[PDB]
Amino acid sequence: ASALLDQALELIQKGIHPIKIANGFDEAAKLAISKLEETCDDISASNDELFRDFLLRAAKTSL
Amino acid sequence: NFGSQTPTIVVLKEGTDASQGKGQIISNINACVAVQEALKPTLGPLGSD
Repeated sequence: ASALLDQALELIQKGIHPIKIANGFDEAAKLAISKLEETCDDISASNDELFRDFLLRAAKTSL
Repeated sequence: NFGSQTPTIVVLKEGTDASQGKGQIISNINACVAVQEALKPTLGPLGSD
């Protein structure tokens, strides 16, 4: 959120209205979510033995 | 007669605001224009908060 705010400081200096700034991130955020939803793969096809390993992948990431 | 001072009787209480002149109703308009200035840029979709 600070990164969006820091980059917005330079655009306020150029004289862009804040609503056009806010609408730009809203269209960009949904566009990025729409792309990342396509590229990620599903893990439900694997059995329970490999599904336990995916939790170990995320468990070691969070700890 | 009961006192050497003889205080002059004020009509209203002490601390009451001023009265008729030039600029009484204009101050009320300027007071409304002051509050109106705060709500001025909040109009329309391209406004502010």
